[PDB]
Amino acid sequence: WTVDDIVKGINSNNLENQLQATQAARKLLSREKQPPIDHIIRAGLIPKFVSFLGRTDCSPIQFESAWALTNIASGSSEQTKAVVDGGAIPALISLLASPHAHISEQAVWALGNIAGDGSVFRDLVIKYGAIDPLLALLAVPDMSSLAGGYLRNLTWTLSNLCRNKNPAPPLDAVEQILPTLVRLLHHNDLEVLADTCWAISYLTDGPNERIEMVVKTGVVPHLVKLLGSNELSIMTPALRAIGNIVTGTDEQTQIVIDAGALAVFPSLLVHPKTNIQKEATWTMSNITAGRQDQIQQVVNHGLVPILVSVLSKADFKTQKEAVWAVTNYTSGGTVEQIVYLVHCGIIEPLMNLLTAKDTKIILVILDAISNIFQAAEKLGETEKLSIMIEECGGLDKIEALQNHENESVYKASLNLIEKYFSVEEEED
Amino acid sequence: RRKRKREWDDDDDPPKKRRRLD
Repeated sequence: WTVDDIVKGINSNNLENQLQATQAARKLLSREKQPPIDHIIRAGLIPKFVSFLGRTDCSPIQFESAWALTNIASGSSEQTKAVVDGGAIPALISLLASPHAHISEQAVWALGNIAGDGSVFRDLVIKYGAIDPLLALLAVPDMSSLAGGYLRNLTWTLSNLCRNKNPAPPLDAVEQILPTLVRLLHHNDLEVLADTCWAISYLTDGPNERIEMVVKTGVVPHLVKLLGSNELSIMTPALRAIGNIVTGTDEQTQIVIDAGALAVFPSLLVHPKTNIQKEATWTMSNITAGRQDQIQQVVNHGLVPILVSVLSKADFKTQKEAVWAVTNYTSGGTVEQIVYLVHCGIIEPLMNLLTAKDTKIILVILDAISNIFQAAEKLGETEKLSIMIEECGGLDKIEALQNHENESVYKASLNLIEKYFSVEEEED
Repeated sequence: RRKRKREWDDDDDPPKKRRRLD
């Protein structure tokens, strides 16, 4: 069939011809790689599919139209917008209540695509009342394999309803959705768990108010349990959610720590996947930016030597996150905690990173060195620390920084050199 | 010092749209 034949059949008074034409259009959209989406939109068929969605007298044409609209809305933002401007959203929301499960689930998938296009269409799908019918579909006892696949479809759509920012999802909708996400987190299906963790991670990515919404439900312990998963598809979103949560207040970070997340981070800080490593090191840096009891928990879990290893031998992005972890540690830590950090061998890797080309990183490293020196002063071992820094080659790097183009670097390194490395002894 | 919020990226952020094929 051609688009011309489809157009001729769809404007026919015979329902069977309309159905065959809709089947041909759906087959173009579902079976052809690089489908003719733009030609189909230019043919003006979107209003026709939206109209067929309401033909309860013929469920097949409903199914075919919902499928065609799904594949149209699965492309660019303008194609999804063509779907939205044709009036597809309310028709699909109403089709959610179709007695035939496959039709309702095709409507779920279509709405998921539309909402995944962006925050505007997401808020539109929410505004036309999709959440209640979707949750009604998600309250049914799913005990079959077909029910499992439909649950995957529904969870994916829900996660797209939790996604994107500027604006963030309306708070009323997020609170309407959260209980279902908490329930879904207790399923055994890996895809359902992954999609649910992704929804959680979306909801936690923002100001501390959204983190508080997620945390009050009580999911953090189960999020940590999933963080300990051997499935990367489940661990990755769970780690993103935990990381977002520890960017918040001290009490939210403490919720995460009491859930036992740190006990998983050894494995995460040496993970083969460099993205997982960088994410875990960033999370650790936000944890070491916390209270002294939280730094003490980082110490109790034996994570400091691991962080030294990462700072020493990891890729530069993970080394940058490790630099932030170290500087936050030495900014908020006790003298004993900073001494412990020194005994684990932080000086040489931290200092070797002063050859990096990132000026901000160099300033952060110099700030960490100053914190370490101030702890030493409190102990009266500033001289021993000076000798340590000199013997690992650190004095060379600080002196070289006194010739840096950036004046902040120059002033910082000069301050350190004038304060601890410009000593004069006149002994009798 | 400071908590550092997440920076915009898509390391493995899920797919936004899916096409149904047969």
